Amino acid sequence: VKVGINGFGRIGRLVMRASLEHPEVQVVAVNDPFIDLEYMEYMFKYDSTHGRFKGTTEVKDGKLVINGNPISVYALKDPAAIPWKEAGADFVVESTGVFTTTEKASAHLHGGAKKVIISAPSADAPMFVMGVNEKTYDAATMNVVSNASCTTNCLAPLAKVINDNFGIEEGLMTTIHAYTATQKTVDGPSGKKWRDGRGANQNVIPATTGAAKAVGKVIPELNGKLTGMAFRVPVPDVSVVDLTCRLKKPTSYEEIKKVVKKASETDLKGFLAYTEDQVVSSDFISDTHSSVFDALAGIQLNPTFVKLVSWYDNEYGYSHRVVDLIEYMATK
Amino acid sequence: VKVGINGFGRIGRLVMRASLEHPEVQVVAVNDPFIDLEYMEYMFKYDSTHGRFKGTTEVKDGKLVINGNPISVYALKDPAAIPWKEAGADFVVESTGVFTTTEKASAHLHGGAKKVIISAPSADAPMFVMGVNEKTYDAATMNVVSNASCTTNCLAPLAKVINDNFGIEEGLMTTIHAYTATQKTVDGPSGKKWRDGRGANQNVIPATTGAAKAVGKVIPELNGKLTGMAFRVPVPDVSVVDLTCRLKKPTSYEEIKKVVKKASETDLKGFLAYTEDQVVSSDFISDTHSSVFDALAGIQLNPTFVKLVSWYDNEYGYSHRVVDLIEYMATK
Amino acid sequence: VKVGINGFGRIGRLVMRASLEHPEVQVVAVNDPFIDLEYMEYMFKYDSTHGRFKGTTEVKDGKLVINGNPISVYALKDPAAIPWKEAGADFVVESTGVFTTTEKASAHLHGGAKKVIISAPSADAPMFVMGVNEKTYDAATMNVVSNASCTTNCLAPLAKVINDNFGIEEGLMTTIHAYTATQKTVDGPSGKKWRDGRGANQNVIPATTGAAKAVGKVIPELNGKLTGMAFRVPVPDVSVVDLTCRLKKPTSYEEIKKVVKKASETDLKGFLAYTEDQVVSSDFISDTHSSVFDALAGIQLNPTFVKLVSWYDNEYGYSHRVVDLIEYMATK
Amino acid sequence: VKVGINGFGRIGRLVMRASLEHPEVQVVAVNDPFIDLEYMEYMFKYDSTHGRFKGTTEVKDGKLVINGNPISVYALKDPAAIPWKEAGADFVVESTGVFTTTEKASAHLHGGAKKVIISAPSADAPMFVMGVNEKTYDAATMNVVSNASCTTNCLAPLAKVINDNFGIEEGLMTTIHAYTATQKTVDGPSGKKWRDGRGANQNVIPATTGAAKAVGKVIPELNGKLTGMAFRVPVPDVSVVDLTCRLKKPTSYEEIKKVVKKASETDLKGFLAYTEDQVVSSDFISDTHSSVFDALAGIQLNPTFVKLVSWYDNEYGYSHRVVDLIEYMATK
Ligand SMILES: NC(=O)c1ccc[n+]([C@@H]2O[C@H](COP(=O)([O-])OP(=O)(O)OC[C@H]3O[C@@H](n4cnc5c(N)ncnc54)[C@H](O)[C@@H]3O)[C@@H](O)[C@H]2O)c1
Ligand SMILES: NC(=O)c1ccc[n+]([C@@H]2O[C@H](COP(=O)([O-])OP(=O)(O)OC[C@H]3O[C@@H](n4cnc5c(N)ncnc54)[C@H](O)[C@@H]3O)[C@@H](O)[C@H]2O)c1
Ligand SMILES: NC(=O)c1ccc[n+]([C@@H]2O[C@H](COP(=O)([O-])OP(=O)(O)OC[C@H]3O[C@@H](n4cnc5c(N)ncnc54)[C@H](O)[C@@H]3O)[C@@H](O)[C@H]2O)c1
Ligand SMILES: NC(=O)c1ccc[n+]([C@@H]2O[C@H](COP(=O)([O-])OP(=O)(O)OC[C@H]3O[C@@H](n4cnc5c(N)ncnc54)[C@H](O)[C@@H]3O)[C@@H](O)[C@H]2O)c1
Repeated sequence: VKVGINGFGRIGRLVMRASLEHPEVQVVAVNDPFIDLEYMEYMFKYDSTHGRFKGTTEVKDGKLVINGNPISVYALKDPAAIPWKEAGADFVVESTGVFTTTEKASAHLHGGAKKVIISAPSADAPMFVMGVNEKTYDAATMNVVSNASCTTNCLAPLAKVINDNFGIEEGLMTTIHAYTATQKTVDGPSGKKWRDGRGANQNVIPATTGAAKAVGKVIPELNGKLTGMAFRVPVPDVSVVDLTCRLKKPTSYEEIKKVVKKASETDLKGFLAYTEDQVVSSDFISDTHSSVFDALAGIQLNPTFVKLVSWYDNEYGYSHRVVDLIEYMATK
Repeated sequence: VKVGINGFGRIGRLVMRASLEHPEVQVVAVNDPFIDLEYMEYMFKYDSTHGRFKGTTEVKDGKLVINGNPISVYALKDPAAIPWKEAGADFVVESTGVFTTTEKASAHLHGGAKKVIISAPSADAPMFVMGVNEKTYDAATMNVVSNASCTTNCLAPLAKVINDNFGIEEGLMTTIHAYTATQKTVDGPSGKKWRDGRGANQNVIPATTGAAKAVGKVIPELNGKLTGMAFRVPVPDVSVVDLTCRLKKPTSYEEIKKVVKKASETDLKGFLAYTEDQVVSSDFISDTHSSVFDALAGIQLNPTFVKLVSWYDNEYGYSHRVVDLIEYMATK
Repeated sequence: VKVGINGFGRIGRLVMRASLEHPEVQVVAVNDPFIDLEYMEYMFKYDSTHGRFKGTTEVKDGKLVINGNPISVYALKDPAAIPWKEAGADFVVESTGVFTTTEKASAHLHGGAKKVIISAPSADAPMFVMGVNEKTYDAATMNVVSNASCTTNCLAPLAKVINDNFGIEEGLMTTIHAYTATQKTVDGPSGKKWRDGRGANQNVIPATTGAAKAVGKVIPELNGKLTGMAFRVPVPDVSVVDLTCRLKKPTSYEEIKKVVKKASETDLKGFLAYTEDQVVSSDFISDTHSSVFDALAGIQLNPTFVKLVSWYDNEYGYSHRVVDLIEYMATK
Repeated sequence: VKVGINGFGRIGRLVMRASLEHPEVQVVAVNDPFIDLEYMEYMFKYDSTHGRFKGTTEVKDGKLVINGNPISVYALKDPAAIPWKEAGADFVVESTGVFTTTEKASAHLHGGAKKVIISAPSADAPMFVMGVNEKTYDAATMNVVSNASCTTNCLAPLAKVINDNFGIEEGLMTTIHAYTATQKTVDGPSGKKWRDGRGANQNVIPATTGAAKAVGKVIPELNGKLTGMAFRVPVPDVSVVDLTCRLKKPTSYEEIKKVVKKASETDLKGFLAYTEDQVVSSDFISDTHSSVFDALAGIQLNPTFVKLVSWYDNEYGYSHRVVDLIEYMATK
């Protein structure tokens, strides 16, 4: 299963890192017109958040060699011009942030990609969250898909379990969210979203979250019943969901823990984790899960009204999910 | 007004700063055995968060002189030993953190203080939120009172306006909270609350909030119906309350804004503010309000289930309320 | 004295703010094609580092009105097309960062600007530091000038005084420098300067400084005798120079203090300041000086070998110098 | 070689971590009266800077079990009372910060420790830097020794090499230094050093460095010829030395690189490293070296005047050096 990456950014590079833990999946090609070959090596090798790459790297014969595997590197702006088929790239991760519609992402099909995975929500491409709705993937009616957002991959598995066991009548969520590449170091222009221009390191910044719309798609039963927002805050990675909902079936906090824990050991294993330790955000740097339920941080007001808390490494967990989605799609 | 301050910490220094903008009140004495006179002047003239003092400062003949007013300074460990009476301190602000029950706070009365205001919640002393339960002050029964906490002073005025009009059935809140002096620069010991020992600048840290208990005392109609939690995040000041409640009477967000905006203009003026701009947390550094409702940031899921957002300068807003309370306590 | 601003960025906006403390200077026009009129008001009104604007602002009849003064606003990309003469703009501050050569900056002369000030070093335009070489400004031969860089405006006045009184045989400097708009929030592409792409908030980052080349231009006698570098560190503003030099004339630290202090009270007044207080970087947020000598932080190894320390608000001090340079140029 | 640790702080815990990579050394006992047994496990297991511990941990029968090795845990305030001999602890790392003199540290000898290593400079105990002066350790008349400071372990090996090959006539250094446990989250009291009280995350803070005095002890030939200072800046770990010196023997930058590189591969291997990559501070999180020379960051003004740059993980490198010093002392 041969993979191409468009945009060698935070997500692109960490998809690359994650792919090395999946023996079936092999990245064969990467495209980024703002990062030439030798610079790709540097950016892959040193990471401020996740530390130095532990394997080997080399630039050789115009190719990026990672753990002995040669990777083709391109510097093209128009994704329709990337020669994926020539490089062997069946599946393409679209992770630039700027080709999120089906029309735009479909450009990778012109270069001979079979399937495109948009590493972000889409206005029209079908969205998926591993552990929640991947069964609805139709191989041969869908070609361009989305892996939703990081917040959607945290919220959806938790929401599924709470809804399946107890029924969410209504709910609202907040993510306390790490700053990202779209934000600014000091107050600068962000013409569409004014607050997102304000210095990331100085500010708690209210913002939209992709999970607000996406959660209703990935779990149809919850559309109109569950939405939310984000505050961008000054940590470079790791985020946390704060889900407040009224329940249909009255319950206790102990039973909530029991079902979530059991899901973490069985059907959602690898996606949903469970902890009872006294954790903070830096404890999830380079965690591979989509959602880590924090038992101690939750609050139960009464039998039908609760606040649940779940951590996610917004970079690393999501990147591992992109790879799981590829492997799941390839087994058809 | 005449006021004495015990403890020249964050709240003590900024109550002193706020007192100079209130012409009713004048601080005449300060006690702290861990800050000598020249160091008190330094600590008062320079502030990393609120900037340099804009008046004049001087040390002269053993007094600290701020805009020409001499202030006597003591270095006493036992509050019973502070001679408030021999400097004319009618109202004493207890802002050390270690004299929070009425028995210990009462020690200032034994040194000629007539009324004592604890700048923190108390287990037994009556708590007050300006603009919520301030008239429940009884100038015949209560010689030591508490001004609750910053987060309480932000949540209580927003809760009152929403409850009085739309009756809050159930509600849960989060405050995204600036780190404080009780936190650590790097991972260090915090034997009672493990999460609070972890590096403040590196971490989003779940924690308890003083408003969880206090809000039920300052608004008894809301006791068993409203609680919440905090997340400590890496900003040095300014916090934001995230309140999600189900309502009794259905409404629209534009009607939510209507009642908040004109409660802002009438009975809660100076305490609850209202804005429609695209603000971020540093826009409230040195703001004087208890609670600034963020119109654009709120979310309405359905006519009876809503998420409200309100900012507060946890240092400066609370300090102006301590002084506003001294005036309200006086004046009878 | 009527001023136009090209690029409403950190420096452009703070030049605007600073101009309001100079009653002779009036900004009549601003050009930025990435910030429309209503957004200009927002970005001017709120500042994460320098706090809210204290005067009045309004958008009216397609103009930005600041303290009652209407300002014409343009959204043109090619500076040759900005109609400065129509707006009354005699002097134009070129503060976009992309028109730093004489040829490019000269475009504002079409559009009938009389003089252009490049808010950054130039490869060929003559550079100036107020208090150091402004006498060399020839108003009949130089229509495009540069105000050097922030670090050059800190280092040059100090260096002048030390060189004039003691002789710098050789010297090297470091600036511990706030991060700027050119840096990234998380590790991203910075193709020419790889270290500058690494997350600004996580990293101490070695970098070039404009003072390395510029100081030899503004003080010819020191060319080849004085250079240096920078470390970008995680504060949003305020920087500090660490100047290490061997001296020709042997001296003592007390005499160094005396000459610097005297210069701060006389010939370099307003540009070079002198303090003996126990200051830190946040104490200079919104300071107007080019260079604040820190007496206590210095070290004298022996009579001819010293380390001097000088603070600067890299945003605000430099912005005030741009305005002083305009006023100085206008008085011809 | 059996080791006891007094004070389970940053250095104590990371000495513990480092000891696990040294097969000869086994920590058998730990004392800290402010961190009980179960809390020790928590604090060891999660670390905001260095990530989760990768081995196993357990509390059993009143002992801390790390990778199957049981560790005796004590909660005693007076080091004279710790029964090291009972636990088998030959060598004791004194890492509390408060028993740094020979008289005080000698208290561990009463409990049956053979040797004490003070994890900090001492006014009178002999100081050592591995790779520089460990030959001067006399296992005949030296039971209490010091491993100097982190900055001294960075500076001394570099200085040795430059002095040995070229001669340092005179020099001054700066360390741009991570904030530490002694600093404050927000502006608080620090009565002896007023700047160290100012909020660590908001400020670049001038400070003293232990290397200023210590370097003259560990390299007698350089006493009076080399001193310096620090700026504390907002990163949680990793620091960097900026060494400016005049040389006796004229040289070129290429030859400086060649000697440092050669030293890094031979006599100073493991202590002094050499890189030519475009590194930043986060690239050295959990690096084990005392000093990593940054070839690209250096500047040569002229053949006898240079600025050299060397990184160090102030926590982890120093901790590994404490263990190397133990193993070196145990051989004898
Ligand atoms: N990092 C997160 O927290 C996170 C989590 C979930 C989803 N996402 C989503 O993943 C996507 C990538 O985000 P990121 O954080 O990696 O941003 P990033 O800035 O790190 O990566 C974007 C990369 O794409 C490249 N690029 C831009 N335009 C291009 C073009 N036309 N052709 C080829 N390459 C191009 C850039 O050089 C850059 O390297 C975004 O849509 C984002 O919303 C991010
Ligand atoms: N800081 C906030 O954001 C905030 C908000 C609301 C309420 N409060 C409450 O206000 C109180 C003070 O908080 P702060 O932030 O000013 O803390 P702080 O630690 O900055 O101030 C405490 C001061 O008290 C002094 N002190 C300690 N023991 C003393 C004693 N025995 N006698 C006299 N002085 C003594 C200390 O030296 C220090 O200067 C706490 O109870 C806190 O919970 C704080
Ligand atoms: N901020 C500092 O610390 C500092 C100090 C000294 C010098 N400078 C210099 O001042 C200049 C501006 O720096 P800044 O910090 O304000 O950066 P910035 O990114 O905040 O400002 C640049 C502004 O110019 C605008 N712009 C870009 N291209 C344009 C064009 N063709 N026409 C009109 N506007 C355009 C952008 O929209 C932006 O608002 C730079 O050259 C910088 O080197 C900055
Ligand atoms: N972190 C660094 O950058 C660094 C580098 C080199 C050296 N050091 C030095 O190492 C020493 C320890 O530093 P740290 O970073 O571990 O500080 P820390 O504050 O993290 O740890 C100190 C520990 O000692 C304990 N302690 C206090 N009093 C005690 C007593 N009477 N008995 C037993 N234990 C007691 C504390 O509870 C704490 O756990 C300091 O002297 C410091 O100067 C630190």
